Amino acid sequence: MDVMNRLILAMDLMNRDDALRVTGEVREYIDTVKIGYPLVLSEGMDIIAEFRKRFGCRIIADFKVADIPETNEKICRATFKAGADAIIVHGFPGADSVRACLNVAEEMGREVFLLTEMSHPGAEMFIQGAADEIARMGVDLGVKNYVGPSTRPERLSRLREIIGQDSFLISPGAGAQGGDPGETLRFADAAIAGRSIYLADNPAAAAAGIIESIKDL
Amino acid sequence: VMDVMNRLILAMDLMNRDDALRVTGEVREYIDTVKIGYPLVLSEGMDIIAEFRKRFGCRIIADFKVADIPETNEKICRATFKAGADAIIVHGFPGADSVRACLNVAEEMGREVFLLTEMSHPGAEMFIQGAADEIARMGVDLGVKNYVGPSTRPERLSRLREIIGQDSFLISPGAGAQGGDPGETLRFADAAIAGRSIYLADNPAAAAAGIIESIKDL
Ligand SMILES: O=C1CC(=O)N([C@@H]2O[C@H](COP(=O)(O)O)[C@@H](O)[C@H]2O)C(=O)N1
Ligand SMILES: O=C1CC(=O)N([C@@H]2O[C@H](COP(=O)(O)O)[C@@H](O)[C@H]2O)C(=O)N1
Repeated sequence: MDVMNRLILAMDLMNRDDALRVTGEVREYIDTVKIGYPLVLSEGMDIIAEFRKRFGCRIIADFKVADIPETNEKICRATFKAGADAIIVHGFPGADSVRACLNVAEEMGREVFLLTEMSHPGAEMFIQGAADEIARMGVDLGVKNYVGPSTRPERLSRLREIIGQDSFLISPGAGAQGGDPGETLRFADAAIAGRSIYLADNPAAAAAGIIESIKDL
Repeated sequence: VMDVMNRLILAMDLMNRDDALRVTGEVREYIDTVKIGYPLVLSEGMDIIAEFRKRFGCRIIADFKVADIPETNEKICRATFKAGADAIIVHGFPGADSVRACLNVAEEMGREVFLLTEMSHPGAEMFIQGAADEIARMGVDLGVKNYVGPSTRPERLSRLREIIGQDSFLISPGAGAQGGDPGETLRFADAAIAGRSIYLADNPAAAAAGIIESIKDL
Protein backbone atom coordinates (compact mmCIF):
# COMPACT_ATOMS: atom_id res chain seq x y z
CA MET A 1 0.00 0.00 0.00
CA ASP A 2 1.53 3.28 -1.19
CA VAL A 3 0.43 5.89 1.35
CA MET A 4 1.36 9.37 0.13
CA ASN A 5 3.73 11.12 2.53
CA ARG A 6 3.25 8.21 4.96
CA LEU A 7 0.36 10.20 6.44
CA ILE A 8 -3.22 8.96 6.79
CA LEU A 9 -6.04 11.39 7.53
CA ALA A 10 -8.46 10.33 10.27
CA MET A 11 -11.59 12.13 9.10
CA ASP A 12 -13.68 12.12 12.26
CA LEU A 13 -15.62 15.31 11.61
CA MET A 14 -19.34 14.57 11.84
CA ASN A 15 -20.64 16.97 9.20
CA ARG A 16 -20.60 16.09 5.49
CA ASP A 17 -19.90 19.67 4.39
CA ASP A 18 -16.97 20.14 6.78
CA ALA A 19 -15.58 16.65 6.22
CA LEU A 20 -15.54 17.17 2.45
CA ARG A 21 -14.12 20.70 2.67
CA VAL A 22 -11.29 19.82 5.06
CA THR A 23 -10.40 16.66 3.15
CA GLY A 24 -10.29 18.65 -0.08
CA GLU A 25 -8.01 21.21 1.54
CA VAL A 26 -5.39 18.55 2.29
CA ARG A 27 -5.87 16.35 -0.78
CA GLU A 28 -2.52 17.45 -2.19
CA TYR A 29 -0.80 16.02 0.89
CA ILE A 30 -2.80 12.85 1.55
CA ASP A 31 -4.25 10.13 -0.69
CA THR A 32 -5.38 7.73 2.04
CA VAL A 33 -8.33 8.54 4.28
CA LYS A 34 -9.49 6.65 7.35
CA ILE A 35 -13.25 6.97 7.77
CA GLY A 36 -14.79 5.81 11.03
CA TYR A 37 -18.14 5.64 12.75
CA PRO A 38 -18.23 9.30 13.79
CA LEU A 39 -18.66 10.32 10.14
CA VAL A 40 -20.46 7.20 8.90
CA LEU A 41 -23.11 7.20 11.65
CA SER A 42 -23.72 10.91 11.09
CA GLU A 43 -23.82 10.98 7.28
CA GLY A 44 -24.34 7.39 6.15
CA MET A 45 -22.25 4.80 4.31
CA ASP A 46 -22.73 6.59 0.98
CA ILE A 47 -20.09 9.04 2.20
CA ILE A 48 -17.41 6.50 1.26
CA ALA A 49 -18.41 6.54 -2.41
CA GLU A 50 -18.59 10.34 -2.32
CA PHE A 51 -14.97 10.45 -1.15
CA ARG A 52 -13.75 8.14 -3.93
CA LYS A 53 -15.64 10.21 -6.50
CA ARG A 54 -14.32 13.54 -5.23
CA PHE A 55 -10.77 12.60 -4.27
CA GLY A 56 -10.11 9.19 -5.79
CA CYS A 57 -8.44 8.39 -2.49
CA ARG A 58 -7.93 5.06 -0.74
CA ILE A 59 -10.51 4.44 2.00
CA ILE A 60 -9.85 2.53 5.22
CA ALA A 61 -13.04 1.80 7.17
CA ASP A 62 -12.07 2.09 10.83
CA PHE A 63 -14.94 0.09 12.30
CA LYS A 64 -13.03 -1.70 15.10
CA VAL A 65 -14.94 -4.87 14.16
CA ALA A 66 -15.40 -6.80 17.40
CA ASP A 67 -18.36 -9.16 17.12
CA ILE A 68 -18.86 -12.91 16.76
CA PRO A 69 -17.78 -14.55 13.46
CA GLU A 70 -21.25 -14.57 11.89
CA THR A 71 -21.90 -10.89 12.57
CA ASN A 72 -18.35 -9.89 11.64
CA GLU A 73 -18.85 -11.36 8.17
CA LYS A 74 -22.01 -9.31 7.67
CA ILE A 75 -20.32 -6.12 8.87
CA CYS A 76 -17.41 -6.63 6.48
CA ARG A 77 -19.70 -7.39 3.56
CA ALA A 78 -21.78 -4.24 4.12
CA THR A 79 -18.60 -2.20 4.52
CA PHE A 80 -16.93 -3.42 1.34
CA LYS A 81 -20.21 -3.05 -0.56
CA ALA A 82 -19.95 0.64 0.37
CA GLY A 83 -16.60 0.85 -1.40
CA ALA A 84 -14.11 0.65 1.46
CA ASP A 85 -10.69 -0.67 0.41
CA ALA A 86 -9.87 -2.05 3.85
CA ILE A 87 -11.39 -2.50 7.28
CA ILE A 88 -9.88 -2.39 10.77
CA VAL A 89 -10.67 -5.33 13.04
CA HIS A 90 -10.06 -5.91 16.75
CA GLY A 91 -7.97 -8.94 17.63
CA PHE A 92 -9.10 -9.23 21.27
CA PRO A 93 -12.30 -11.15 20.34
CA GLY A 94 -10.23 -14.06 19.04
CA ALA A 95 -9.01 -15.89 15.95
CA ASP A 96 -12.37 -17.05 14.60
CA SER A 97 -13.72 -13.49 14.58
CA VAL A 98 -10.64 -12.27 12.68
CA ARG A 99 -10.80 -15.17 10.21
CA ALA A 100 -14.41 -14.26 9.41
CA CYS A 101 -13.20 -10.83 8.29
CA LEU A 102 -10.25 -12.22 6.35
CA ASN A 103 -12.64 -14.45 4.38
CA VAL A 104 -14.89 -11.62 3.23
CA ALA A 105 -11.89 -9.42 2.45
CA GLU A 106 -10.42 -12.12 0.21
CA GLU A 107 -13.79 -12.64 -1.47
CA MET A 108 -14.22 -8.97 -2.33
CA GLY A 109 -10.59 -8.06 -2.97
CA ARG A 110 -9.97 -5.94 0.12
CA GLU A 111 -7.54 -5.79 3.04
CA VAL A 112 -7.95 -6.42 6.76
CA PHE A 113 -6.00 -4.38 9.31
CA LEU A 114 -5.57 -6.07 12.69
CA LEU A 115 -5.67 -3.72 15.66
CA THR A 116 -3.38 -5.12 18.33
CA GLU A 117 -2.61 -2.55 21.04
CA MET A 118 -4.58 0.69 21.34
CA SER A 119 -3.17 4.17 21.99
CA HIS A 120 -5.29 5.47 24.86
CA PRO A 121 -4.55 5.08 28.61
CA GLY A 122 -7.27 2.46 29.09
CA ALA A 123 -5.43 0.14 26.70
CA GLU A 124 -3.08 -0.69 29.57
CA MET A 125 -5.83 -2.43 31.55
CA PHE A 126 -6.55 -5.44 29.33
CA ILE A 127 -5.34 -4.96 25.75
CA GLN A 128 -1.64 -4.32 26.38
CA GLY A 129 -1.09 -7.59 28.22
CA ALA A 130 -2.60 -9.52 25.30
CA ALA A 131 -1.13 -7.41 22.48
CA ASP A 132 1.96 -9.51 21.72
CA GLU A 133 -0.14 -12.68 21.58
CA ILE A 134 -2.73 -10.95 19.39
CA ALA A 135 0.09 -9.97 17.04
CA ARG A 136 1.39 -13.55 16.91
CA MET A 137 -2.17 -14.67 16.20
CA GLY A 138 -2.22 -12.30 13.24
CA VAL A 139 0.99 -13.84 11.95
CA ASP A 140 -0.47 -17.33 12.37
CA LEU A 141 -3.60 -16.25 10.46
CA GLY A 142 -1.65 -14.71 7.60
CA VAL A 143 -2.60 -11.14 8.48
CA LYS A 144 -0.37 -8.65 6.65
CA ASN A 145 -1.72 -5.30 7.90
CA TYR A 146 -1.59 -4.09 11.51
CA VAL A 147 -2.39 -1.12 13.75
CA GLY A 148 -0.22 -0.16 16.75
CA PRO A 149 0.09 2.84 19.18
CA SER A 150 2.07 5.99 18.40
CA THR A 151 1.76 6.86 22.10
CA ARG A 152 4.02 3.95 23.07
CA PRO A 153 6.96 3.74 20.63
CA GLU A 154 8.51 0.87 22.59
CA ARG A 155 5.29 -1.11 22.14
CA LEU A 156 5.03 -0.08 18.49
CA SER A 157 8.62 -1.27 18.02
CA ARG A 158 7.79 -4.61 19.64
CA LEU A 159 4.80 -4.99 17.31
CA ARG A 160 7.05 -4.35 14.32
CA GLU A 161 9.49 -7.00 15.58
CA ILE A 162 6.73 -9.59 15.84
CA ILE A 163 5.15 -8.96 12.43
CA GLY A 164 8.39 -8.45 10.52
CA GLN A 165 9.45 -5.91 7.90
CA ASP A 166 7.19 -7.31 5.17
CA SER A 167 3.99 -6.56 7.07
CA PHE A 168 2.29 -3.17 6.78
CA LEU A 169 1.81 -1.14 9.97
CA ILE A 170 -0.14 2.08 10.53
CA SER A 171 -0.25 3.99 13.78
CA PRO A 172 -2.64 6.49 15.46
CA GLY A 173 -1.76 8.65 18.45
CA ALA A 174 0.64 11.22 17.02
CA GLY A 175 -0.38 14.81 17.60
CA ALA A 176 -3.49 15.19 19.74
CA GLN A 177 -2.70 12.12 21.86
CA GLY A 178 0.93 13.11 22.38
CA GLY A 179 2.73 10.90 19.90
CA ASP A 180 5.47 12.19 17.60
CA PRO A 181 5.10 11.60 13.84
CA GLY A 182 8.82 11.18 13.22
CA GLU A 183 9.36 8.71 16.06
CA THR A 184 6.27 6.79 15.01
CA LEU A 185 7.63 6.40 11.48
CA ARG A 186 10.74 4.69 12.84
CA PHE A 187 8.51 1.62 13.20
CA ALA A 188 5.24 2.25 11.36
CA ASP A 189 4.88 2.57 7.60
CA ALA A 190 2.36 5.37 8.04
CA ALA A 191 1.14 7.65 10.81
CA ILE A 192 -2.52 8.49 11.30
CA ALA A 193 -3.48 12.09 12.06
CA GLY A 194 -6.95 13.30 12.98
CA ARG A 195 -7.52 16.34 15.19
CA SER A 196 -4.02 17.73 14.61
CA ILE A 197 -5.26 18.29 11.06
CA TYR A 198 -9.06 18.61 10.97
CA LEU A 199 -9.28 20.75 14.12
CA ALA A 200 -6.42 23.04 13.13
CA ASP A 201 -7.23 26.65 12.26
CA ASN A 202 -5.59 25.92 8.91
CA PRO A 203 -5.82 22.17 8.13
CA ALA A 204 -3.70 22.57 5.00
CA ALA A 205 -0.89 24.28 6.91
CA ALA A 206 -1.16 21.70 9.68
CA ALA A 207 -0.78 18.83 7.20
CA ALA A 208 2.08 20.62 5.46
CA GLY A 209 3.72 21.17 8.83
CA ILE A 210 3.58 17.50 9.78
CA ILE A 211 5.08 16.49 6.44
CA GLU A 212 7.79 19.14 6.75
CA SER A 213 8.82 17.58 10.08
CA ILE A 214 9.21 14.11 8.53
CA LYS A 215 10.55 15.29 5.17
CA ASP A 216 13.74 13.27 5.67
CA LEU A 217 11.69 10.09 6.09
CA VAL B 1 -34.84 -1.41 34.60
CA MET B 2 -36.48 -1.57 31.18
CA ASP B 3 -39.55 -3.82 31.05
CA VAL B 4 -38.71 -6.32 28.31
CA MET B 5 -41.83 -8.12 27.12
CA ASN B 6 -41.59 -11.89 27.62
CA ARG B 7 -37.91 -11.52 28.57
CA LEU B 8 -37.06 -11.97 24.89
CA ILE B 9 -35.05 -9.52 22.78
CA LEU B 10 -34.97 -9.82 18.99
CA ALA B 11 -31.54 -9.53 17.39
CA MET B 12 -32.58 -8.09 14.04
CA ASP B 13 -29.53 -8.82 11.92
CA LEU B 14 -31.24 -9.14 8.55
CA MET B 15 -29.56 -6.73 6.13
CA ASN B 16 -32.58 -6.06 3.93
CA ARG B 17 -34.91 -3.22 4.96
CA ASP B 18 -38.02 -5.00 3.67
CA ASP B 19 -37.21 -8.31 5.35
CA ALA B 20 -36.13 -6.70 8.62
CA LEU B 21 -39.39 -4.74 8.78
CA ARG B 22 -41.55 -7.73 7.86
CA VAL B 23 -40.03 -10.07 10.44
CA THR B 24 -39.99 -7.50 13.23
CA GLY B 25 -43.62 -6.67 12.53
CA GLU B 26 -44.63 -10.34 12.57
CA VAL B 27 -43.26 -10.86 16.09
CA ARG B 28 -44.28 -7.53 17.64
CA GLU B 29 -47.02 -9.19 19.69
CA TYR B 30 -44.33 -11.22 21.48
CA ILE B 31 -41.39 -8.80 21.56
CA ASP B 32 -41.26 -5.07 22.34
CA THR B 33 -37.47 -4.75 22.59
CA VAL B 34 -35.30 -4.98 19.48
CA LYS B 35 -31.52 -5.07 19.23
CA ILE B 36 -30.31 -3.40 16.04
CA GLY B 37 -26.67 -3.88 15.11
CA TYR B 38 -24.27 -2.91 12.36
CA PRO B 39 -25.38 -5.57 9.87
CA LEU B 40 -28.65 -3.66 9.46
CA VAL B 41 -27.42 -0.13 10.20
CA LEU B 42 -24.50 -0.28 7.75
CA SER B 43 -26.88 -1.67 5.12
CA GLU B 44 -29.85 0.67 5.58
CA GLY B 45 -28.57 3.65 7.55
CA MET B 46 -29.20 5.04 11.02
CA ASP B 47 -32.65 6.13 9.88
CA ILE B 48 -33.67 2.48 10.23
CA ILE B 49 -33.87 3.18 13.96
CA ALA B 50 -36.33 5.97 13.17
CA GLU B 51 -38.41 3.67 10.97
CA PHE B 52 -38.59 0.94 13.61
CA ARG B 53 -39.75 3.47 16.22
CA LYS B 54 -42.42 4.84 13.89
CA ARG B 55 -43.63 1.44 12.66
CA PHE B 56 -43.43 -0.55 15.90
CA GLY B 57 -42.71 1.89 18.72
CA CYS B 58 -40.38 -0.77 20.13
CA ARG B 59 -37.44 -0.08 22.44
CA ILE B 60 -34.17 0.02 20.52
CA ILE B 61 -30.82 -1.24 21.78
CA ALA B 62 -28.02 -0.23 19.41
CA ASP B 63 -25.56 -3.12 19.44
CA PHE B 64 -22.49 -1.26 18.24
CA LYS B 65 -19.97 -2.90 20.60
CA VAL B 66 -18.26 0.46 20.96
CA ALA B 67 -14.54 -0.23 21.25
CA ASP B 68 -12.58 2.92 20.45
CA ILE B 69 -10.62 5.56 22.37
CA PRO B 70 -12.60 7.86 24.71
CA GLU B 71 -12.82 10.76 22.23
CA THR B 72 -14.20 8.60 19.43
CA ASN B 73 -16.46 6.62 21.76
CA GLU B 74 -18.13 9.87 22.80
CA LYS B 75 -18.90 10.79 19.19
CA ILE B 76 -20.28 7.34 18.40
CA CYS B 77 -22.59 7.45 21.42
CA ARG B 78 -23.80 10.97 20.59
CA ALA B 79 -24.64 10.07 17.00
CA THR B 80 -26.37 6.88 18.12
CA PHE B 81 -28.56 8.51 20.77
CA LYS B 82 -29.33 11.41 18.42
CA ALA B 83 -30.76 8.82 16.02
CA GLY B 84 -33.19 7.59 18.66
CA ALA B 85 -31.52 4.58 20.27
CA ASP B 86 -32.67 3.93 23.84
CA ALA B 87 -29.40 2.23 24.75
CA ILE B 88 -26.03 1.32 23.29
CA ILE B 89 -23.76 -1.69 23.90
CA VAL B 90 -20.12 -1.00 24.72
CA HIS B 91 -17.08 -3.26 24.97
CA GLY B 92 -15.30 -3.27 28.29
CA PHE B 93 -11.97 -4.67 27.13
CA PRO B 94 -10.66 -1.30 25.88
CA GLY B 95 -10.56 -0.07 29.49
CA ALA B 96 -12.26 2.17 32.04
CA ASP B 97 -11.71 5.52 30.32
CA SER B 98 -13.36 4.24 27.14
CA VAL B 99 -16.37 2.98 29.09
CA ARG B 100 -16.60 6.16 31.18
CA ALA B 101 -16.70 8.21 27.98
CA CYS B 102 -19.85 6.34 26.94
CA LEU B 103 -21.42 6.59 30.40
CA ASN B 104 -20.90 10.35 30.43
CA VAL B 105 -22.68 10.81 27.11
CA ALA B 106 -25.49 8.46 28.15
CA GLU B 107 -25.96 10.45 31.37
CA GLU B 108 -25.93 13.79 29.56
CA MET B 109 -28.32 12.51 26.89
CA GLY B 110 -30.69 10.59 29.17
CA ARG B 111 -30.01 7.15 27.69
CA GLU B 112 -28.40 3.89 28.82
CA VAL B 113 -25.16 1.97 28.39
CA PHE B 114 -24.90 -1.83 28.35
CA LEU B 115 -21.46 -3.23 29.14
CA LEU B 116 -20.41 -6.31 27.20
CA THR B 117 -18.26 -8.48 29.45
CA GLU B 118 -17.61 -11.99 28.11
CA MET B 119 -18.67 -12.95 24.59
CA SER B 120 -20.50 -16.11 23.48
CA HIS B 121 -18.39 -17.36 20.57
CA PRO B 122 -15.46 -19.82 20.77
CA GLY B 123 -12.87 -17.11 20.16
CA ALA B 124 -13.95 -15.37 23.36
CA GLU B 125 -11.92 -17.96 25.28
CA MET B 126 -8.64 -16.65 23.87
CA PHE B 127 -8.48 -13.22 25.54
CA ILE B 128 -11.88 -11.99 26.70
CA GLN B 129 -12.73 -14.79 29.13
CA GLY B 130 -9.62 -14.24 31.23
CA ALA B 131 -10.45 -10.55 31.64
CA ALA B 132 -14.24 -10.90 31.93
CA ASP B 133 -14.55 -10.99 35.73
CA GLU B 134 -12.37 -7.89 36.08
CA ILE B 135 -14.24 -6.14 33.27
CA ALA B 136 -17.48 -6.85 35.12
CA ARG B 137 -16.04 -5.61 38.42
CA MET B 138 -14.80 -2.50 36.60
CA GLY B 139 -18.33 -1.92 35.33
CA VAL B 140 -19.74 -2.11 38.85
CA ASP B 141 -17.11 0.33 40.08
CA LEU B 142 -17.99 2.74 37.25
CA GLY B 143 -21.68 2.55 38.09
CA VAL B 144 -22.74 0.50 35.06
CA LYS B 145 -26.23 -0.93 35.59
CA ASN B 146 -26.75 -2.89 32.36
CA TYR B 147 -24.65 -5.84 31.18
CA VAL B 148 -24.29 -8.45 28.44
CA GLY B 149 -23.11 -12.00 29.18
CA PRO B 150 -22.88 -15.34 27.23
CA SER B 151 -25.76 -17.82 27.02
CA THR B 152 -23.31 -20.41 25.66
CA ARG B 153 -21.48 -20.59 28.99
CA PRO B 154 -23.99 -20.92 31.88
CA GLU B 155 -21.19 -21.14 34.45
CA ARG B 156 -19.72 -17.85 33.25
CA LEU B 157 -23.12 -16.16 33.01
CA SER B 158 -23.80 -17.25 36.59
CA ARG B 159 -20.55 -15.74 37.85
CA LEU B 160 -21.24 -12.50 35.96
CA ARG B 161 -24.64 -12.24 37.65
CA GLU B 162 -22.97 -12.68 41.04
CA ILE B 163 -20.44 -9.93 40.34
CA ILE B 164 -22.98 -7.38 39.11
CA GLY B 165 -25.58 -8.23 41.76
CA GLN B 166 -29.29 -8.97 41.52
CA ASP B 167 -30.22 -5.30 40.98
CA SER B 168 -28.24 -4.97 37.75
CA PHE B 169 -29.90 -5.68 34.39
CA LEU B 170 -28.39 -8.52 32.35
CA ILE B 171 -29.20 -9.59 28.79
CA SER B 172 -27.67 -12.62 27.12
CA PRO B 173 -27.08 -13.75 23.51
CA GLY B 174 -26.17 -17.27 22.41
CA ALA B 175 -29.36 -19.24 22.97
CA GLY B 176 -30.68 -21.08 19.94
CA ALA B 177 -28.38 -20.81 16.93
CA GLN B 178 -25.21 -20.80 19.05
CA GLY B 179 -26.32 -23.71 21.24
CA GLY B 180 -27.51 -22.03 24.42
CA ASP B 181 -30.82 -22.84 26.11
CA PRO B 182 -33.27 -19.96 26.69
CA GLY B 183 -34.61 -21.47 29.91
CA GLU B 184 -31.21 -22.06 31.49
CA THR B 185 -30.10 -18.61 30.35
CA LEU B 186 -32.99 -16.92 32.16
CA ARG B 187 -31.90 -18.45 35.46
CA PHE B 188 -29.27 -15.69 35.49
CA ALA B 189 -30.15 -13.17 32.77
CA ASP B 190 -33.15 -10.83 32.85
CA ALA B 191 -33.70 -11.30 29.13
CA ALA B 192 -32.44 -13.62 26.42
CA ILE B 193 -31.46 -12.38 22.96
CA ALA B 194 -32.57 -14.37 19.92
CA GLY B 195 -31.55 -13.69 16.35
CA ARG B 196 -31.41 -16.44 13.72
CA SER B 197 -33.63 -18.82 15.70
CA ILE B 198 -36.35 -16.27 14.97
CA TYR B 199 -35.56 -14.30 11.82
CA LEU B 200 -34.47 -17.31 9.74
CA ALA B 201 -37.47 -19.45 10.71
CA ASP B 202 -40.18 -20.12 8.12
CA ASN B 203 -42.61 -18.55 10.60
CA PRO B 204 -40.80 -16.04 12.87
CA ALA B 205 -43.95 -15.51 14.95
CA ALA B 206 -44.30 -19.24 15.62
CA ALA B 207 -40.60 -19.44 16.47
CA ALA B 208 -40.89 -16.57 18.95
CA ALA B 209 -44.04 -18.11 20.44
CA GLY B 210 -42.25 -21.44 20.75
CA ILE B 211 -39.33 -19.90 22.63
CA ILE B 212 -41.70 -18.10 24.99
CA GLU B 213 -43.78 -21.24 25.53
CA SER B 214 -40.68 -23.12 26.69
CA ILE B 215 -40.15 -20.47 29.38
CA LYS B 216 -43.75 -19.60 30.30
CA ASP B 217 -43.23 -20.51 33.97
CA LEU B 218 -40.39 -17.98 34.10
O1 LIG C 1 -5.49 2.69 19.25
C1 LIG C 1 -6.14 3.37 18.49
C2 LIG C 1 -6.89 2.92 17.33
C3 LIG C 1 -7.46 3.81 16.49
O2 LIG C 1 -7.97 3.45 15.39
N1 LIG C 1 -7.51 5.20 16.81
C4 LIG C 1 -8.26 6.14 15.92
O3 LIG C 1 -7.32 6.96 15.28
C5 LIG C 1 -7.78 8.32 15.19
C6 LIG C 1 -6.82 9.18 15.99
O4 LIG C 1 -7.23 10.53 15.82
P1 LIG C 1 -6.49 11.73 16.55
O5 LIG C 1 -5.21 12.11 15.63
O6 LIG C 1 -6.14 11.44 17.98
O7 LIG C 1 -7.44 12.87 16.47
C7 LIG C 1 -9.24 8.26 15.63
O8 LIG C 1 -10.13 8.11 14.52
C8 LIG C 1 -9.29 7.06 16.55
O9 LIG C 1 -10.61 6.50 16.68
C9 LIG C 1 -6.82 5.71 17.97
O10 LIG C 1 -6.78 6.90 18.22
N2 LIG C 1 -6.20 4.75 18.74
O1 LIG D 1 -21.17 -12.29 22.98
C1 LIG D 1 -21.98 -11.86 22.19
C2 LIG D 1 -22.46 -10.50 22.08
C3 LIG D 1 -23.43 -10.18 21.19
O2 LIG D 1 -23.95 -9.03 21.15
N1 LIG D 1 -23.92 -11.15 20.26
C4 LIG D 1 -24.92 -10.72 19.24
O3 LIG D 1 -26.13 -11.34 19.56
C5 LIG D 1 -26.82 -11.79 18.39
C6 LIG D 1 -26.92 -13.30 18.46
O4 LIG D 1 -27.73 -13.73 17.37
P1 LIG D 1 -28.06 -15.26 17.13
O5 LIG D 1 -29.34 -15.60 18.04
O6 LIG D 1 -26.89 -16.17 17.38
O7 LIG D 1 -28.48 -15.34 15.71
C7 LIG D 1 -26.06 -11.17 17.23
O8 LIG D 1 -26.61 -9.90 16.83
C8 LIG D 1 -24.65 -11.03 17.77
O9 LIG D 1 -23.86 -10.05 17.08
C9 LIG D 1 -23.48 -12.52 20.32
O10 LIG D 1 -23.93 -13.37 19.57
N2 LIG D 1 -22.53 -12.77 21.28
